[PDB]
Amino acid sequence: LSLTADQMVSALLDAEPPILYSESEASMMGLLTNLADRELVHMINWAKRVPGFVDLTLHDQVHLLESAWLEILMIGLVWRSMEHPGKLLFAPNLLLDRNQGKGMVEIFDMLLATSSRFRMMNLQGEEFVCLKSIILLNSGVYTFSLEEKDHIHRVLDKITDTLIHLMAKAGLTLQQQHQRLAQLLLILSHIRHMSNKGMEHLYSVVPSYDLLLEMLDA
Amino acid sequence: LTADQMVSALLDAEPPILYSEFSEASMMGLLTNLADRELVHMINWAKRVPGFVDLTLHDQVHLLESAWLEILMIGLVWRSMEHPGKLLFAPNLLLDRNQGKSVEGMVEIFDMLLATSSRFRMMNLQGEEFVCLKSIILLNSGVYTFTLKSLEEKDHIHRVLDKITDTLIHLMAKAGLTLQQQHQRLAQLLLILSHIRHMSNKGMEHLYSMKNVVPSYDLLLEMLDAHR
Ligand SMILES: CCN1CC[C@H](Oc2ccc([C@@H]3c4ccc(O)cc4CC4(CC4)N3C(=O)c3ccccc3)cc2)C1
Ligand SMILES: CCN1CC[C@H](Oc2ccc([C@@H]3c4ccc(O)cc4CC4(CC4)N3C(=O)c3ccccc3)cc2)C1
Repeated sequence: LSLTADQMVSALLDAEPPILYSESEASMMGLLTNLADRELVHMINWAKRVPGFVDLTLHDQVHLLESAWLEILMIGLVWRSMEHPGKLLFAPNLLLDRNQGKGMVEIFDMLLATSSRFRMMNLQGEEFVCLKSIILLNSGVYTFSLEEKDHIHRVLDKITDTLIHLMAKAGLTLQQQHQRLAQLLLILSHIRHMSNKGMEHLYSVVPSYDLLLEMLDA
Repeated sequence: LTADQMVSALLDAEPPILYSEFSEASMMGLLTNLADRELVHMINWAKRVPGFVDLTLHDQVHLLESAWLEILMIGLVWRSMEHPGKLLFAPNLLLDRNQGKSVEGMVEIFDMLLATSSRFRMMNLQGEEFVCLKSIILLNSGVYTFTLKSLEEKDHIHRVLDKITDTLIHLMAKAGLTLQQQHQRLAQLLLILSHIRHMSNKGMEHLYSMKNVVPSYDLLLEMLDAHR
């Protein structure tokens, strides 16, 4: 909460998790499930390095991860796929196009369109890691103590300050800084929608509290 | 449009507060009837949101198909803002969460609505901010799920969303917030739109679990597609 915007960016950039590799349709879904399961462990490690996260109770950290993990998996997929129009880069050895998706193809198309939007806004890495932290802190805050929510709101305020700082350094006018901040946060409501539809697809499943708690390694 | 002209147009577009036409058995019937009547006024409101009628009728329908439940829910939260623990579906239909326990799955959504109302209250959300947020929902909700014409439409929607951002900022500056406070408040408002998107998805699931579940394409087209 005392970190400068430069130090917040550096912390987030240093916390970035690694890109993992993948290990017919049936084998395709098994591969994707296994990849997501391995990514989750790295996601927990990443979350523990987001400044402010571990000041929350363990119970609240678990709730935030429960609400956010699918959104975080999807935004990372969208980021990896930016430079690959029309395809989704699940892993460096697992690049799929829309035809391989043929309720899969509707979510596949939403993800491709998000990656398209990122590509047209020329989303930067520094902006991406702030967006990912906002998903972690924002997604479960409405659905939980009041001190905990205050702390989460103070951290979100710091990430907003950091996003604005990055845009100012890139030379954006104040008007362009506000407009870009808004454009980026409006994409998060589309990522929320995808995660909701993504969950509906998966149930047609979630990591348990105990599993998340164990990976947090109190 | 200037920011002040944008606010004025949105305030003048605001639909009226409707009334319900009581027992737990009749509750879903009253709510359905109320929402059906609200949808008609929502259509008239959307046509008055600057830039909306520049779109094709097809795209207008698609935005309303994406956004209509979010828009009903945000109005409900706004009407309930000053009534802690209650949802003011209508001035004569004010429910608490024990009344939501009647239908399976209802209390979960009721609690999400109550938490949003509580958040609006904690932020002291102003009416001018509210109408901006509702217009953002209409323009943003269906834009990621829409070809030369499509590119032109998306560019136009993003330009109108940028104008509403400038309007939100102007409202906060004219009220004397600092630049830091302006950016922080803008972010806090827009992040609430993710929760509203979440509530609308859970709500749609709830509506299908009961099962005329949504306004059809042609119904929306019919109401949007007016003659002269
Ligand atoms: C941790 C929870 N359990 C373990 C995993 C199970 O959930 C899963 C979670 C994620 C996926 C993949 C996956 C993998 C890696 C990634 O980076 C991202 C994704 C994205 C994603 C979610 C949309 N997905 C799909 O397949 C998909 C993509 C396009 C259209 C339709 C579907 C599979 C299963 C339960
Ligand atoms: C236009 C479509 N038809 C309309 C009827 C069908 O959709 C409907 C749309 C809305 C509702 C109400 C309703 C009414 C007015 C309002 O301002 C807001 C709402 C909100 C709401 C949606 C969550 N709701 C519920 O009951 C509810 C409230 C609390 C918890 C769980 C459920 C009923 C039915 C198809």
